[PDB]
Amino acid sequence: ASALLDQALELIQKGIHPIKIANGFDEAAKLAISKLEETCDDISASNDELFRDFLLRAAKTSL
Amino acid sequence: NFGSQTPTIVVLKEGTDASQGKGQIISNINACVAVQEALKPTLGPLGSD
Repeated sequence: ASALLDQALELIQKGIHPIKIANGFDEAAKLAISKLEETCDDISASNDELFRDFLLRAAKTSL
Repeated sequence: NFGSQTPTIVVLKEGTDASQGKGQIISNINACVAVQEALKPTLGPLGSD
């Protein structure tokens, strides 16, 4: 959120209205979510033995 | 007669605001224009908060 705010400081200096700034991130955020939803793969096809390993992948990431 | 001072009787209480002149109703308009200035840029979709 600070990164969006820091980059917005330079655009306020150029004289862009804040609503056009806010609408730009809203269209960009949904566009990025729409792309990342396509590229990620599903893990439900694997059995329970490999599904336990995916939790170990995320468990070691969070700890 | 009961006192050497003889205080002059004020009509209203002490601390009451001023009265008729030039600029009484204009101050009320300027007071409304002051509050109106705060709500001025909040109009329309391209406004502010």
